[PDB]
Amino acid sequence: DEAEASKFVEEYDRTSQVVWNEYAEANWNYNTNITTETSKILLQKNMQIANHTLKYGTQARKFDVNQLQNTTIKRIIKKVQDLERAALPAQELEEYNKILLDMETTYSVATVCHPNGSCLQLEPDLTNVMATSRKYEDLLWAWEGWRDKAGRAILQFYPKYVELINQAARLNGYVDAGDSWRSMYETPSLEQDLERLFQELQPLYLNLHAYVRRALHRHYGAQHINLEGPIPAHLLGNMWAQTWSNIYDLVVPFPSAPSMDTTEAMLKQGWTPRRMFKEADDFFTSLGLLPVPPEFWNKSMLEKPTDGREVVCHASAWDFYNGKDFRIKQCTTVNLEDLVVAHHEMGHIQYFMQYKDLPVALREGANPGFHEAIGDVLALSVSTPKHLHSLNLLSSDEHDINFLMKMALDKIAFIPFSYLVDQWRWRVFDGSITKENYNQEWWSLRLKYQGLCPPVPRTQGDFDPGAKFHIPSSVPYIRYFVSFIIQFQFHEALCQAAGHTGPLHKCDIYQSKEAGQRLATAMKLGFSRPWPEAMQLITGQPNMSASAMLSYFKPLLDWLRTENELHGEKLGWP
Ligand SMILES: *[C@@H]1O[C@H](CO)[C@@H](O)[C@H](O)[C@H]1NC(C)=O
Ligand SMILES: *[C@@H]1O[C@H](CO)[C@@H](O)[C@H](O)[C@H]1NC(C)=O
Ligand SMILES: C[C@H](CS)C(=O)N1CCCC1C(=O)O
Ligand SMILES: [Cl-]
Ligand SMILES: [Cl-]
Ligand SMILES: [Zn+2]
Repeated sequence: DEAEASKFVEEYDRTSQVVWNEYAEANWNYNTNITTETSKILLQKNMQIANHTLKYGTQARKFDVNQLQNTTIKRIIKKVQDLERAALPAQELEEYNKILLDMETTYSVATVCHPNGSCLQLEPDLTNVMATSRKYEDLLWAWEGWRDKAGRAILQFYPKYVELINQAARLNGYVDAGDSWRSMYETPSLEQDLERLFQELQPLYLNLHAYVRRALHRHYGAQHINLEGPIPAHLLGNMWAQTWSNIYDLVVPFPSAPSMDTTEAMLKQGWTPRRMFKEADDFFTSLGLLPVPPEFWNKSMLEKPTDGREVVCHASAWDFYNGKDFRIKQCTTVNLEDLVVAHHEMGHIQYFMQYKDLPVALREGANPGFHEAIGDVLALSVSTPKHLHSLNLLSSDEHDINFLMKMALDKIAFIPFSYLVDQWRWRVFDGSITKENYNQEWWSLRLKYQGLCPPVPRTQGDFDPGAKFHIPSSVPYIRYFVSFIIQFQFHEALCQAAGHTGPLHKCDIYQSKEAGQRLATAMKLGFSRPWPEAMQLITGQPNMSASAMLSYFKPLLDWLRTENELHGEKLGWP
């Protein structure tokens, strides 16, 4: 039945391209114009694609993959045997698809109002408050309000969501949804591997945490910051305290060595979202990589519509499975942070284009982490003072430590948060956490890993996890933890390939063809081989490692230890 295998795969591919392209269409229309009609159509298309999935998934299961020779064929068929949600009986599938849509819409349209009538949306209103306000009470208002409006509204949907996604998981041979999600890495030692990486970054995070806590103590008062306890979750410049770069002004190591207001500069010289993406497109091409198609610039939504339209603002890259149509949907704002995000998303597009000629079943990254890392890698070089200066956005060890601190506030602070999200979800999926303890366990992990505490006590009815995009949107999060670790591994490898000598953090791979070549050969593999092969192609070795990230920040770790030591900080939070 070997010849039958090849035929089946060829047929699965042809048909899947058509149906998946059609689905992307409806999905895109809903995401870029949330309405009753677009929602209705999306739900209808869900059943259509599920029908396709069931038809081929059923046939695929009749193949004893064990008996198949061709490994590339063996691999595709094994993947098609997994029906995902399509495994759910029609009634549950319909209810499931609606739950997902209701949670997404609820999160996307949530607003926080004032007594008068001024209501703020998450993007860019609340996001801006969290990033620029230095008033304890105003930060609290936005922080609590977002959770009161978005978080609480998602709670009514989560338990049923968990029940259905787990059922689908069990119907596909997994013990639960978390199991199914983790399988995407094809790594039996995943959990222990991730745990080890997390532990390796502890010294660095705990030291960053202690330094920032001291700075907040200095700004917000001793009566509000316990130098031996967790940091209130609304003071880090970000709604989820996942990245702390926005409070750089409160923690600058050497305030005597000032740096230009990058954002002010961008706005000052008329930078626009389109300009931001163009610059990213240029960085990829400079490496010899592929430029985005003209179609990209015409169909993408690079700005928040003013049509009055309601949309899903969270940044995302789209592959329409026809090897020609690729788009980015992002409510881009003109500032450095979003400039990095633009590169992030462009990295996804580059990946799409790179493996566009493989069977659609294999048109995925080596693993989800790889897909998230590509753009961040280039953005690391983009963020260097030298590169920013070349873009006319910027104008000495002190400047060096300040830069490292700025990078750390984003990259190091994110490590514990990115680790925490799915630790929580895996436990919800496996039944360890019931709806009675959703929130309480969320905060135990928030405390355990990030050393954060809620500024206001939480109450029955609260569901803060629902206030984070990926939860109601049901998008796995561990990919971002993996990404942040491996992107430094890639940076290190690419820099060495470019001939860079000296401190890793000073490397800029701009215009390096040797660098673009390694990324290219790896991306071309798509999901055709276990990820360690792609890892090997890029770095010369096969494992995930925190060494690159540690080496990158070494100078900062040394500075932080000395600084915290002379101030007598007690690391951690008893
Ligand atoms: C928003 O979707 C509706 C369908 O409900 C459609 O009629 C309208 O034209 C769409 N708006 C834009 C700007 O495309
Ligand atoms: C395995 O099948 C795939 C898909 O048909 C084909 O591209 C590949 O060359 C085949 N490999 C071998 C060794 O036959
Ligand atoms: C934008 C991307 C997704 S394509 C996303 O959700 N990310 C990746 C960086 C961390 C992050 C997040 O929570 O915003
Ligand atoms: Cl929270
Ligand atoms: Cl993932
Ligand atoms: Zn991404």
